[PDB]
Amino acid sequence: GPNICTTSSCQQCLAVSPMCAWCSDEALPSPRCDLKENLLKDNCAPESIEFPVSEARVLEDRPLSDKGSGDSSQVTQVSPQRIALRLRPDDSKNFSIQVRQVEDYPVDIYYLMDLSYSMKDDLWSIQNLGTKLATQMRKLTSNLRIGFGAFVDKPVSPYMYISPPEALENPCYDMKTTCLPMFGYKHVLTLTDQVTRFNEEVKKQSVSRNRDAPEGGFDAIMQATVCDEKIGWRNDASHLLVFTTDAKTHIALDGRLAGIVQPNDGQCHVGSDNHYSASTTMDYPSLGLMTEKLSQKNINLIFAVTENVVNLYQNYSELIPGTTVGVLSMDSSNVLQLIVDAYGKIRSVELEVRDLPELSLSFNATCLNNEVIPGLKSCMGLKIGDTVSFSIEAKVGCPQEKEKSFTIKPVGFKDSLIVQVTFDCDCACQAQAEPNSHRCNNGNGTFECGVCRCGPGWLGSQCECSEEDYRPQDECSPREVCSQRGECLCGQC
Amino acid sequence: LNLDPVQLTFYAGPNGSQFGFSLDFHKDSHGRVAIVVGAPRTLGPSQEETGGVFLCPWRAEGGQCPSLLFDLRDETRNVGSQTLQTFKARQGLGASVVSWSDVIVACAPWQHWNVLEKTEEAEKTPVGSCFLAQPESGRRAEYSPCRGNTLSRIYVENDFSWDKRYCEAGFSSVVTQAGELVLGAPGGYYFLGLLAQAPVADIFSSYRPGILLWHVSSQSLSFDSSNPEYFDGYWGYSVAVGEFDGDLNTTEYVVGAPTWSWTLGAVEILDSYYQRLHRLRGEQMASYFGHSVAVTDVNGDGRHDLLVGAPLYMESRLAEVGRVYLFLQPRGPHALGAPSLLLTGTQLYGRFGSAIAPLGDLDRDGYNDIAVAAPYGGPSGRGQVLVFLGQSEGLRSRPSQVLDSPFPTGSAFGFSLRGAVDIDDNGYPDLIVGAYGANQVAVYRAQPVVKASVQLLVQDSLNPAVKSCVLPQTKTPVSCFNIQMCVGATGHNIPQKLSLNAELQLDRQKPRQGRRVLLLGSQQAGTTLNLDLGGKHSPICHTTMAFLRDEADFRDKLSPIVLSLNVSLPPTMAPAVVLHGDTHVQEQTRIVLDC
Ligand SMILES: *[C@@H]1O[C@H](CO)[C@@H](O[C@@H]2O[C@H](CO)[C@@H](O[C@@H]3O[C@H](CO)[C@@H](O)[C@H](O)[C@@H]3O)[C@H](O)[C@H]2NC(C)=O)[C@H](O)[C@H]1NC(C)=O
Ligand SMILES: *[C@@H]1O[C@H](CO)[C@@H](O)[C@H](O)[C@H]1NC(C)=O
Ligand SMILES: [Ca+2]
Ligand SMILES: [Ca+2]
Ligand SMILES: [Ca+2]
Ligand SMILES: [Ca+2]
Ligand SMILES: [Ca+2]
Ligand SMILES: [Ca+2]
Ligand SMILES: [Mg+2]
Repeated sequence: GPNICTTSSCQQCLAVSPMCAWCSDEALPSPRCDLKENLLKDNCAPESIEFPVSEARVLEDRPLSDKGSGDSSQVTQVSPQRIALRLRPDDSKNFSIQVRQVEDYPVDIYYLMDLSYSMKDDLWSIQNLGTKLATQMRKLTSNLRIGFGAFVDKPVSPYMYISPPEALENPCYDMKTTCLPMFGYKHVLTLTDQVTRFNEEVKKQSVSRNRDAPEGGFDAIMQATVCDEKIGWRNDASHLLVFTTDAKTHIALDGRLAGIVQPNDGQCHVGSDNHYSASTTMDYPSLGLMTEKLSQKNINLIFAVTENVVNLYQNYSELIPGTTVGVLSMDSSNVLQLIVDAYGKIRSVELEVRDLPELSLSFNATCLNNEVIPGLKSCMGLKIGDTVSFSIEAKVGCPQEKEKSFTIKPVGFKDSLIVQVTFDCDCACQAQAEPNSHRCNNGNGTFECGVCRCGPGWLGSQCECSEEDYRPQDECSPREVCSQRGECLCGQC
Repeated sequence: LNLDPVQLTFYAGPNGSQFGFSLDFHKDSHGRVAIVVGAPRTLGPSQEETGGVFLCPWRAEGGQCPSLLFDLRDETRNVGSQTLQTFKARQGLGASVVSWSDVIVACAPWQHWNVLEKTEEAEKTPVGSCFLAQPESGRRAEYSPCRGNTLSRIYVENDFSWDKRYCEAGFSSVVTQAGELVLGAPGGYYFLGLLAQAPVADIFSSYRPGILLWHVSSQSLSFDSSNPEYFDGYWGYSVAVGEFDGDLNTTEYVVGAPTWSWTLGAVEILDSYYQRLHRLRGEQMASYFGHSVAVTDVNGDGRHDLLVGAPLYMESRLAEVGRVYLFLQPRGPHALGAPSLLLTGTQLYGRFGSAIAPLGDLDRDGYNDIAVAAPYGGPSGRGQVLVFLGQSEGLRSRPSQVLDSPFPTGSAFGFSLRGAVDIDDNGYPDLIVGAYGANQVAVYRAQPVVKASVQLLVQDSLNPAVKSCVLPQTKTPVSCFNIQMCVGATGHNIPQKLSLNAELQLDRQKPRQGRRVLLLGSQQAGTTLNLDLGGKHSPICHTTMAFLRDEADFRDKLSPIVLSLNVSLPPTMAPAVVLHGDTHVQEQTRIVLDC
């Protein structure tokens, strides 16, 4: 069997095929670069070749919690958490991970309300919500923080009524009513578990009115996500963000209508005034940036949009993984059940890859907890605290950056795994390489663990000849080792 | 393909930026061309939010361009009860610039306008405007269809219908061949979108200074629509002029609605009567299909072709990278609907398709060319222009050239791109890249293109033992063949300093010392010669002679001879030449004797 690996040095035999090895003996120059079992057959039993490790060794792992005591490390959901990988070039290794929903899990919830006139009445149904929300979420939490914030639209000329001057003070002057000066996004109440403070901070809200249907909700979502300290997201909590609105919303580059062109950056600008400081002087955020910042901070999002704009907003869920839509009632008295179902639907497992360096991975439909049922792939049915098995086949050549440790973190859960993947490509003898092998052409051959690697014309087993200089020296035969045409073909002599 | 990146024209603007939001080539009646750039956020009458337009003469070094004033003043006219007035606050003069026959049309889409009818008022709403001016003549004829006196109560009364308070006319300015000016108004009909058409001659005839109202003959405005899909359609976001119907002598307007049908997006072809002959929607929601629209016949068939930009496309890598949809003009009954080429960028958040500039025959290739821009593409999000040639049978799928932003991050290099105008008047159209908030405008000059037509003259086969040729020194009988090479330079404006270098390879597949044939003169299996074509049209054919050794000499006689001639530009500042066409001919010679 001539095989394929037989058909240059230590490195090449470690890269041509996953199975063939390079006998790294400097006492003996056979197939040489062939299968290791064949090398045993051709008497390479010591196997001086240092093969790549090509296996995963863990560095940090903890068992998955069931219900969650409350400590930072006692609510472990993902196992393993730190492994080391040393795959050979052009080699695929599949490794499995176990994830958990930890059942009981402290929750952060921020309620973003469209403070437009059209749902001012809805604000009233929100005045007494903290007690009901706490009652309906106590059964599924142990430390439930809530906060409140309002968005109307960008307070700029094409959207905000600018004359008469009383419209700036009272946008609803013409209907003989009093309202609040329009604002982009304001931080009303920080995250807390105090229902009394929540219902106290509500009832103090004065709605405003905007010229057009498309609201500025996405620009509020951006600042809610980025201002983690201001909103007060915990380092370890199930994050949510309920977002209630009735009409369309502006997207990126719409600000050209308002004349503002600077696209949404990735900074927090909600200052001490608890308002969107740079709402007017920035474009609306793109859907891609929204997905990026909703996945970087694990802040899941819930769409409580009226029946008018469900199709418009549910189609955003497709472009923003990790979000859900809900048919908010006209009176918006059903948002309690909306948040209940939001926590009961998206917290019931999403595996996503992050900061991947020449690599490729694929999960072979393992799921369940540790079993593998391809039939029950999208079966759902998970109540809470479900283990899930995910076996990803990392496929790789030899990356030049030897040191690498990439991170895998699921959607929402902060528990992440670090793979110090450091591909092994070279040989210890390759680091040695025997630059001055005495037997190789009078002590000048860089005998690379079996190959001389020298000479433009003298590049033989001892750097002495080549396929050239073929003609009818007496060694293998008095021709030109030494035979008919070029080095030596046995029998042809 | 031949756009010079190493040398660029840099034009400065105001420290308040916005210099490069929109720009165009002002074609002088005398034949000259100068670049007109709208800076829609320059200083106002008193440090106010306004616009402003600069006129840069075409140059190489660049500098601070002069400013062309159109109108910056809060007018106020008393028509009986109605004391109507204009407000320059954030008008945006320069957000849309288009030039034609000595006239420049520059728009301020967010200019405000309020009519005080005793106690009631029309509200300080952004009706927008677009000011026209002949800089040589000096005549200024400001055009603003959306300026009106209908008080807000009338709007509120029936259904808020036929509104133009916030139309923002001039969000995209174009002018037909005949001079008819076309303006977009995304906010027309209560933020729905309308269009304005009026002859620049008629605009100048009907304009009167001081008065703030007119009708200007039969100016053509778009039809108000009650269709739900058009709500917040943002029609007239981007406009262009081109011929698309079955009849000539008429100019069509292509308009883009990046938010049509709930942010889905659409593009429409209209005649002067606004009959909506064709409309093609987008494919991805919130992808902004129609942000920038271009018209040119890159296929070379004559009939104009459509390019639609969607900078907010989310590629299924769901990576937010823009995309340009291409539509060649077919000869079907209801054709043109299906896209042909879908160009997509690489850098994330690059916004590939914010500026599609027709270029015409950029490289005298016989077909028109385009330049797409991704304002935030590139290695580090600087922004990159991707030049795509005609190439016939469609468009060049790969970027024939990639122009990198020399500006820091966030400059959005490539927001406004214009071409299709030979600034060098050498059959080689140039490109201009302006960007909102860039504070600088870059200009790329095209360079002459040399196509090469290469042929070989080598004996098809021979007996290795012909033994007719004579070695000079050894005096040995050998077989030989005639080797000749002729390469000619085609194209327009080829420079006369051409120094093409031709390299020949005899038995290319065989390696060194594996070679069989061998030159008499140089004793080498391959050489380079200065087959320069500069200063003449006829090809140069200087032959060679390589001997073939006796049968007993070598053993590679079983291998057929490989004769590959490859011509490359000389390696020795700006090359100013682009080799194209055939540049490597590998005509083969086999060995035939008995078996
Ligand atoms: C949310 O996404 C869905 C899925 O794409 C949208 O529904 C689909 O919308 C497309 C338009 O992009 C419809 O295609 C068009 O249908 C009309 C007939 O109404 C036809 O004349 C056109 O040639 C084109 O084929 C498609 O039928 C429709 N399908 C379904 C099942 O709804 C939906 O509109 C999106 N919601 C929005 C935009 O608010
Ligand atoms: C355009 O060509 C001539 C010149 O204007 C004109 O007489 C003719 O009617 C036009 N052709 C059309 C409109 O098809
Ligand atoms: Ca409501
Ligand atoms: Ca609106
Ligand atoms: Ca026409
Ligand atoms: Ca065509
Ligand atoms: Ca061309
Ligand atoms: Ca030119
Ligand atoms: Mg509302």
